[PDB]
Amino acid sequence: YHTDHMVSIDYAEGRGWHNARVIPYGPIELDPSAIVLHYAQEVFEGLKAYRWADGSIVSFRADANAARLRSSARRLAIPELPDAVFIESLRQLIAVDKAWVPGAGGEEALYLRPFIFATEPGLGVRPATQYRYLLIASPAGAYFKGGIAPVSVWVSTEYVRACPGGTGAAKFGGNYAASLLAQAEAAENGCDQVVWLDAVERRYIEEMGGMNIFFVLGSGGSARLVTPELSGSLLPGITRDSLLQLAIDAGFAVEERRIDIDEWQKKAAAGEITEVFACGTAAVITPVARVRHGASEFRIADGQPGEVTMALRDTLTGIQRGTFADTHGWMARLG
Amino acid sequence: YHTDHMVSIDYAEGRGWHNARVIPYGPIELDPSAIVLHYAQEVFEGLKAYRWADGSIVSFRADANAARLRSSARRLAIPELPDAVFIESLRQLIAVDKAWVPGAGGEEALYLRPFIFATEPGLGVRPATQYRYLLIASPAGAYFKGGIAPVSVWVSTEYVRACPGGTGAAKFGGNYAASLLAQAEAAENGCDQVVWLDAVERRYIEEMGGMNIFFVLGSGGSARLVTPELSGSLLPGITRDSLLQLAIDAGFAVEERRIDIDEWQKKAAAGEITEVFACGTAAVITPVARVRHGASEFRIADGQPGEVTMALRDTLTGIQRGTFADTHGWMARLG
Ligand SMILES: Cc1ncc(COP(=O)(O)O)c(CN)c1O
Ligand SMILES: Cc1ncc(COP(=O)(O)O)c(CN)c1O
Repeated sequence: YHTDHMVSIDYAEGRGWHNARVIPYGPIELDPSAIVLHYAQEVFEGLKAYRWADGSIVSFRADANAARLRSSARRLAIPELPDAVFIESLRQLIAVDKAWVPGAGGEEALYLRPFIFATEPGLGVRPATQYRYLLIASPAGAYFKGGIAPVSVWVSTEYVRACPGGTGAAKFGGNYAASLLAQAEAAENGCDQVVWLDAVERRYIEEMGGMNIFFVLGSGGSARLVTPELSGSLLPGITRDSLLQLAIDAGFAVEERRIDIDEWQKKAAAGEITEVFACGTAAVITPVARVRHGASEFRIADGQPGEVTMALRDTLTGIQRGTFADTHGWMARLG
Repeated sequence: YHTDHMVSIDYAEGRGWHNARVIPYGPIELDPSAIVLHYAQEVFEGLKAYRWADGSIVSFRADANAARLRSSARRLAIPELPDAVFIESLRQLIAVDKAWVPGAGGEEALYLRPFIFATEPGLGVRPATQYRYLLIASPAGAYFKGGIAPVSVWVSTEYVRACPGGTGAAKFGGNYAASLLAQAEAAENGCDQVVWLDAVERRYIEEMGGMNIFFVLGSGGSARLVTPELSGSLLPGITRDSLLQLAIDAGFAVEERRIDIDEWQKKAAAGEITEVFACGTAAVITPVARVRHGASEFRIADGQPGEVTMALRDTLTGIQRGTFADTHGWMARLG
């Protein structure tokens, strides 16, 4: 379900990033020895364009995505795409394909996929000197259920997604490749998603396969938010950073610290952990109802979406839809 | 430097691996949303075709490569290419491109690159249901120096290539992507290669960026071989397994165990480690002369190729060239 067009930009070592153009969406060509096809030298991003009540098309923290694509590129030995070029590509695609952006203002938006891959031929294991950047778009958010249906999660004990010193803080295809097998063991146990544990001690909660994770401890004015601190092997999600800000705004104490599977299980059983949710671009916030850790399955509270979870989701979606004021300057005009 | 042709085989879920064909080497097409370009779902192999004095074209342990491509595929949630299909692809390419196989019998051979990548379009993070296998060839081994010029190695202390529970025992593009940055820090220190350390304790020797590593302890009839045991995060190299066999054949004691950087440095200084070499398909055996670990640089013996190193290399290359008998049935006719 792609849109009509795509943006293409080439990299060559003498020229840097050049030949930026908008062209029809269609097949691309690679030499059989193109580095991406052998040594996976690639990085990507994910963000949305939203249609507002007034007809404008907006982005949410697109500057953060621009900068994160550069951070990912750096870790993967890929020449950085300048932020201004990243942002301009978004505007260029929206200019031609804006009719594809869904109506205001519910769960529906246009998902934008900026991505870079090594195109240089040659089987030597080294950073490429030729790359391509593409920007493609896909409508998203239909049949969402208000984004509020709780999920069950499988704790991966046999597989490890990334490790300290590795590529887990980069949005890099290889992290996702590594996760595919565990994702199947999750389904076989009837689970919707996988929670990943740290590589060194195999205990500390990292993130889900495509989302960060938050815990709510206590309730009322006493309610606290805790999320795994940036370990160097989990993704610094933009939704995650936004929700830390909104929690501060709302007067909740927040903690970025290490939290292990034992604490989670123990504190959920004792009722100290009152809610758990996952967060990310696509779903915004997804409540977590139940957890399978080895043989044992445990429920979070009554398995229903939590009050803090749903309050934070209301606020963030409202800002993104232009129905709440944008205190932090997250929203920008794309078209 | 590719040859004239390539073998192509497609995978589709209803059909399995099908439409095997030999076609000219040339650009291939992918949908912009092809899974390989986003989530790096790919695995590969590397082996050689050798021309013998009698005009025959042979492979060395190609059955092991066939089986390893399946092991890698399994870990990456890719449908296995049957061994018979793998082997037949080699014969099919050699049938048309045998003129490309260099002369007998020195360092020169034809490098074969079998590889699989996910082609299914769609941005969902899941295993593809459509793949392509390609087999391409490149002449190799010219200007080798007899393969005996010693290298210097940089011990990666800041970067980690793979970890337990991960993809390090699979020949998977993402492992190589992860290693690119450290490879640059190596050059900046004037080093030829990188030695990788274990993810959990950051001490145990794993392998080089494209080769396994052996240590020779003692000399004469007393000489011992030690190599890192299969940790689950280093590649079970076929050259490595072959050299364990040849050492047994030659009457050397061999150890597959854990060995850390401290032991290496200490025992090399004390003269207990008399030789170090790296091994792999391309170079066979490469002597290691010097090691940079942080600020410190240390030499292995007199920095010259060791006697065990060169004896093992003589034997293995001889078998591969048909000048020594093939006790273990490693050699097979390709053409
Ligand atoms: C592994 C991983 N973790 C977390 C996230 C959440 O990131 P963000 O909030 O920026 O969408 C994503 C989605 N990019 C992800 O793929
Ligand atoms: C990371 C790594 N380790 C070791 C090896 C050696 O493997 P082999 O002997 O099978 O060539 C290779 C080359 N495949 C490699 O890429």
